[PDB]
Amino acid sequence: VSSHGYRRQTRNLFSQAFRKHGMPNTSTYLTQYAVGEYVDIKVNPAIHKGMPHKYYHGRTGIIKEVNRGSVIVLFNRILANKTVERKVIVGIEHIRKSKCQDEYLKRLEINKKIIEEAEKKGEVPVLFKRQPKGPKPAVEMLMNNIIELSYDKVES
Amino acid sequence: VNIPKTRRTYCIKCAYHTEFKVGLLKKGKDSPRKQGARRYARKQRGVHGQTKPILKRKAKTTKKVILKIECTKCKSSQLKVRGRAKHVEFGAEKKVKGEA
RNA sequence: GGUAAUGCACAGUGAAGAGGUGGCAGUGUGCAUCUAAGACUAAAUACAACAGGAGACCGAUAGCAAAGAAGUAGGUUGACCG
RNA sequence: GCAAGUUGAGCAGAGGAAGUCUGUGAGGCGUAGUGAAGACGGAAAGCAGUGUGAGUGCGACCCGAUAGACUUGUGAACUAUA
RNA sequence: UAGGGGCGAAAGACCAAUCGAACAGUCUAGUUGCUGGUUCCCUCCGAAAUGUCUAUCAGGACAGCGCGCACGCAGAGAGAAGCAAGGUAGAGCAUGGGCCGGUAUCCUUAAGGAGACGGACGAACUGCGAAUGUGCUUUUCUUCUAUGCAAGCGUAGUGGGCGAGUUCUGGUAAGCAGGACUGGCGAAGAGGAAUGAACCUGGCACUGUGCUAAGGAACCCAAUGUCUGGACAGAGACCGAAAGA
RNA sequence: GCUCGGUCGUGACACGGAGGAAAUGCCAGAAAGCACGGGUUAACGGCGGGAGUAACUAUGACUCUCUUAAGGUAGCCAAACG
RNA sequence: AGGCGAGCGCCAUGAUCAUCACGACACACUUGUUUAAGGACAAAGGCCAGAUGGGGAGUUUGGCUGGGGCGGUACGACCACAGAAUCAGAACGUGGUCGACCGAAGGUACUCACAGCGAGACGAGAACACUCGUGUAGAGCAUAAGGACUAAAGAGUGCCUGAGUGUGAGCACUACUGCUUGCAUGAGGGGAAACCCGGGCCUAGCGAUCCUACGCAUACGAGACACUUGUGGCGUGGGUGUCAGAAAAGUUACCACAGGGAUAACUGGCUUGUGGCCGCCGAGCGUAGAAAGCGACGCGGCUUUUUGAUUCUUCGAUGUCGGCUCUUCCUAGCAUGGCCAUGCAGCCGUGGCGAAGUGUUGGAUUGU
RNA sequence: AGUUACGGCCAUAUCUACUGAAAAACACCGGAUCCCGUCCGAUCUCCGAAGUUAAGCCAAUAAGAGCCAUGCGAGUAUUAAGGUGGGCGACUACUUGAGAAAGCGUGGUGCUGUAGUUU
Ligand SMILES: [Zn+2]
Repeated sequence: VSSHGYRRQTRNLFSQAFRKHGMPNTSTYLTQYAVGEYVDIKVNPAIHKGMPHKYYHGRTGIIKEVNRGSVIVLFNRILANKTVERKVIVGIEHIRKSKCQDEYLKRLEINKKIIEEAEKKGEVPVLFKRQPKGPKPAVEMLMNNIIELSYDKVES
Repeated sequence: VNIPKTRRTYCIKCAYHTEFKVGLLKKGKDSPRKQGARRYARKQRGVHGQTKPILKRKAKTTKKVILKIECTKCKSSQLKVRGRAKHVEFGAEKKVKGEA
């Protein structure tokens, strides 16, 4: 039978990668955080204070409050077939800034131009949506340089 | 476990750090005049047998170390709790490193 | 219910003429309220047998066990049973 | 139904009457909360009925133990021993 | 001589067809987490055999899944597009464990040992690493959507499950014991596998005309024939191994 | 287990003592029992292991060693007891 | 009121109240010695208190479990493995550990490594102390297992008792418990300072209501007022290992009751380890010679006639071992009939093939 | 254009042999009186310039070891969905999709930020 301590089953998780042992780099400590940013959790096994519980490893959430050397992040979780919000305390050594909003922020920068012109000249924005890839395109071909294919390889 | 007989620490009444005297807490004698003692005496009185349960299936070996510390200036007291230990000594000789 | 004794008893002990009480043990002191250890008392309250009047009750496998010579015919060694 | 209020408490007055009508008049819950308490104070329509679903206590949807106790109730016509 | 009492040449024998504690009557309609039963029609919706705690394991309670009444309302058991985490299958044998053999060379012996290397390996070896599955953001992202979702309040049943396909652990195995994932029977009829809870087709108000599925087409039994190769064994259509002429 | 003898200690309530305004506590005191010393199996019952050693081989009268409250005598047996 | 030893305790005897034996009388009490004998003792009653007490009375004698019992603990905690690469995830599945220990093995600041291997240095050897060069951890880190750590978290050296005090918010399926983190304060610590510290490098070493002991200030107190006792509030200790927490020994072959095929003792079904029977290969043996007859070391099957393994059907009942009697079936063929091989001269045999028509007995010991 | 002080990403920067280097630096170097610390001015701390490019730091070289990239291995190994496909099993063919690793070949061998100094 299995046990139920705070760091159960973390032999693979919570171990350093090959040729990457030691303390964190300066960039870790010089990064500034703000309320409302999206942030991503990855535990550093060498630091023993401010570690989250291993369920949260590799998950992304939103910063709710900022303190001297730690952050409070909001998560959601299913328990007993219902949704529950959870507020997780994490030290700054175990977090990295998330990339999940990157494309959306670029798209907002384009929208922000159009939405002004749409008051002056038009009435409503064109709004620049994405579209999924359509059907295969048409082609005009010169028809020299033909290559033949054959079952010449007998494959003993 | 070895404990020194003196400890400089914060005194709540004096509101600054002071010298304290350190010793093991002592369990005092039960009083017949309290409400629980009075109730039990009356209930036991007749031909009623044993009227309250007594524990028999006991299981623990140690009990928790508890220190009483007294402020030398104002005689106020604080209670400090230290966990379970089979044996305790006050003011013995230091555990000097690098013995023969 | 009466909680460091609410009431009642038994054995030891046992008052004062002045005493008893004021929902928590003790000692003192004012204050308030009563008078135990002798007796009597109506009305307003409770409920069988027996009599009278009523009912959104039961209608002969129901309603009392029993709408006729029913605690009967009949039964237990007996108490009792039907 | 009435509404910052609400109510068939008991009981009295009238009446050819176990119905109905009218008084007098408590109490309870509500009109704002916090603490063991001393103490303090600053949001949120309720009361009484007629019924339905559902919890708890009483035989408790219907039938069913082996047992326990109590009587100033009965038995040695069978069988044991003097 | 009488019931927690009698009487016994002792068997727990006998005390009115009753005795390892009599009979009568009452308390009493004693108690029951256990067995049996529980009385009219149609319409609409529709489960669970799991988790935590229990002198708990044939029982409870709390939560999860039904139904009724519903204030209200931009959502979704599906994809894309950016982004994270993972150490299984495969592949390998660089730290650790560990099998067999080595040329030149080296060390001694005149034996053996070491060896520039090759072959064989681990659920508790890893230097590399999938597919499938999981989460985050965006409707400023395709596609659907009101005969739809639904906070809140009140209250039921359930808490012995079993089986198929894909996989796993214990065991010589088992119509054996125990988990995980996606649909079933339970609570599911109809047509087909001759027959069969779960397999194939495919989800049921009540009628009438046409068409197809799965499976069939000498006869039983509604619909059958054609072409080309094999095969001679009371064989096959239903059916067992290593080894063989 | 039963029985006999003494206290050296413990061991109740009462009866005393000290103190305090008083209650509650504290101290002393303390029979029989218990503890301690003897008796008792036609009382309940109980009654051992290991090594060497004799002019063929075997066996061990003999020796050594561990152990106790005492280490199964006289008899009897694959017996209704192997 | 006397006496002793440098007014003290100790030794003399004289007044004041109980009081334990012993005598001698008769009045309570006792006895048919009754015109009598005993006698304040006995015997008989009463109220409290100790001792003894299966003679009796009430009651109890946990759970899980390939049926129960005996055994283990899968009953409260911790690490690793597996459970088809998030998390979760069963079995009396696998390898183990816990109920503690430590004034430093706690807090801080600085210095420097280690295990080994190759050269050296008298006694001095395999193994003594000191040096030089290499050295990614091959060492250590009190105590399981995993993770972590290198001008350190390891080894030394200095100083300190933060193993402070009030009061909030959260994470692990979250009550208890453990940990993370906010603000305010200390005539707080260490460090030049930035920084760090409210126990142990991280994941384990632990426990409610009521009662009781101690610490802390603020409350209550009955018609009034003072004090000795008492009652409230917050926080810690004393403990429930069956660990979300009753106060608890056996036996029934004399036995009762409610139920159970949720579960054993027959048969049947599935399986075939064990039991029995058959094949394949050819090392050796047979007077020569693999194979007349044998056939090691290995490998593949069939049977249900042995015994296991499992619990699907039956507990408001399917009569349980052996013998007697009587019938039918199977073949893996003991005799009887036809054949083939031979290490078949003949006689007697041995190995094989088609074949189940007819036969296969009488007794002694024993329930068999 | 190098160097030097303080850095960023942490081997294209490591490890082993050899060789070069104008200027200004960077060093080795000369002492211990004091402050400070050692069994020991070796290290650490202080006060100095008589020497020297020998060393370090910087740069080049090597069919170098190791690291980084890319091609091939290879549509190979494994795998999602499907059928009254096959096989006594052990396992495996086909249809619509996703898709490796080791080895071995070829090329590389630090790049940059702020300030100071030197033709
Ligand atoms: Zn003080």
